[PDB]
Amino acid sequence: ASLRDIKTRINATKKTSQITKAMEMVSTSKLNRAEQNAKSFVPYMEKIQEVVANVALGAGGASHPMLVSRPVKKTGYLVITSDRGLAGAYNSNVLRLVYQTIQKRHASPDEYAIIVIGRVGLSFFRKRNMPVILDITRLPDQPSFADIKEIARKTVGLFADGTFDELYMYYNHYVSAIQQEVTERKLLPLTDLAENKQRTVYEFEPSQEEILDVLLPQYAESLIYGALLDAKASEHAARMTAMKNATDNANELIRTLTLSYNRARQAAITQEITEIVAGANAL
Amino acid sequence: ALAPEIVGEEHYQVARKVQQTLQRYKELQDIIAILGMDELSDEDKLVVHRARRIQFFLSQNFHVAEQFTGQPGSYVPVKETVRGFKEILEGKYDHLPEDAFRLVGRIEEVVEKAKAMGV
Amino acid sequence: VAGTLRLDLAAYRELEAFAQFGSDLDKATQAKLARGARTVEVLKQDLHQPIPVEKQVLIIYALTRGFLDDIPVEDVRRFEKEFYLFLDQNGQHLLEHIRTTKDLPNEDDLNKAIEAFKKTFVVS
Amino acid sequence: VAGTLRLDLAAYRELEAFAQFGSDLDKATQAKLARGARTVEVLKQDLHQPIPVEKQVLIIYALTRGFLDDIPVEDVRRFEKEFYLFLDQNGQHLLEHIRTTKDLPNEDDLNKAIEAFKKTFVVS
Repeated sequence: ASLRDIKTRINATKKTSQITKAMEMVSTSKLNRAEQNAKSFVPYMEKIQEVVANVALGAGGASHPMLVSRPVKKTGYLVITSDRGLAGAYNSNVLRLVYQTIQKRHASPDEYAIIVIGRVGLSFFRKRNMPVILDITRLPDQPSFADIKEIARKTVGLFADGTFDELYMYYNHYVSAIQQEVTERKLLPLTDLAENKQRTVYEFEPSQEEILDVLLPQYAESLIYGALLDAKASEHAARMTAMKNATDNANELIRTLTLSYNRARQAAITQEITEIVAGANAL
Repeated sequence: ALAPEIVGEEHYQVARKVQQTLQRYKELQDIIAILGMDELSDEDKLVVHRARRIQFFLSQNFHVAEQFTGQPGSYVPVKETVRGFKEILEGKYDHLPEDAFRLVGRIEEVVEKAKAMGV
Repeated sequence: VAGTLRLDLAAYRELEAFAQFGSDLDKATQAKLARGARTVEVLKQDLHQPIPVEKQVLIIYALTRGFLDDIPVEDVRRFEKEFYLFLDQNGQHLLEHIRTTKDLPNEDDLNKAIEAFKKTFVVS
Repeated sequence: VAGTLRLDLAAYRELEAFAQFGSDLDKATQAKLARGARTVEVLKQDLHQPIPVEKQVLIIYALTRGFLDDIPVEDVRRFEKEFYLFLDQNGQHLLEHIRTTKDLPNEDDLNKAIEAFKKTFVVS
């Protein structure tokens, strides 16, 4: 019967709406913790940025290869994507921009490499047969530094060993609950470095060569960690927005179905009463 | 009359493929309405992309409708129809906007309309 | 006492479908779920065993004033049973006051009685 | 041979009801989805094209035993047609045994005949 079919559709849509509302609330709860992590990470990054700004320029010349460009033979690309989908365009924008840039500026068969963070990115680059060197998945909803320290160290070592001469990273930047832009950063080698107004000089022990050789990998790892935190926050915000939109659509579908349910109910009552009266009159 | 031994093997295959892709597009409608295009798999995006163009190309301008719109109308042979739908199914015209397929007729009119629009 | 119980039950019925998520807002949703579970446990009753109105008032007051927030949800029923026993043993003044005035007794006396019972209550 | 086909189709439908967006991608779920898709492709038929019960027994045997698990879905139907043609020439004694005793032949001989046909089959 049409009445029972409409009732079943309404029940299914209500269940979907409830599930989406639960997902939205969970996403907001996780976004709070992501923002807390982003707030917590600030002082270490600020201190290391001040130290590197003081030491790398003004205190001496380019004593390390990571401070000076070299002729390009290979490029490293680091992409951060969510392990689970169900977020609006969050992974799609990053993957599309990365693929477009690769095809339109690069992509000789052996001219690049990909570092993938996320099952979505893994599946994308495996399906499109894009070569991948390093891999990491199943990261926690609030990743810690020890989780990605190994992969960041491996990336830094691969760059330092001359496997590729420049490294780029792509991720979603968090602005508000609505805006998540895709940002591109030339991570290596340290082409741009801001000036620090303190201008403090320490007595280097030993000379600045080892100081820089120890400091630079930590700076790169900190930058990677900050990008990862921003990407996690953007993912949570995008999931929240998508779930809210899904709930609104479900509610609209529910009311449009209730109208038809009322119409079918009236039709059924009319038909039943007409049949009963006709049967009575037949006698 | 829609049988392989009557209309031809190519005609039958093209019709069956068109019906299959239209059925898949119809099935995806509830998910499209609830979540949107973002949650479809990679091949479902292609299915929707082809199905919308096929549905629009199924339309036609009529000779009797000229007095109400000014469009002269068209008479499309079955061979031309089959060739155009096969070309659409093969992905030859995936770049053209879907509005170019609206009320043209032959497959070349789609290209002419898109070029006039500025593609 | 009925109004706060109604509000708590309404909130728990609103948020009941999402109880299996311990990752929700640690302040609002968790507290509402914890209160609602105990409210549902309190509202349960045994067959053919009606409860006097004064004891109902006292137990609902204890539930709605937060005195049950630390008692386990599985031990809420036992808490109620031994609370009734403790009442009929040594809260006769409160019971008589409620019966003869249709109004709540002194808040401090009621709170002291509830705390005294909680001191001797044992949790599994 | 066909005792487990109902379970196979039930699992395939249950998983496919949401697998196009769930992204669960568990290994068992993927294997079940592939097996169900291959079975659904096998079950198709053309109008006015009856086939003998012995050949049906053999083809569902090959499907259920997993011998065609590596064959592409689009190639499954051509695989079935080529298998019928191959059985029309070799392995005819298996068909005679099935049609005379209403029971499966020796499993090893059937398996080796299937492997021989699979080797002589051209995968596209």
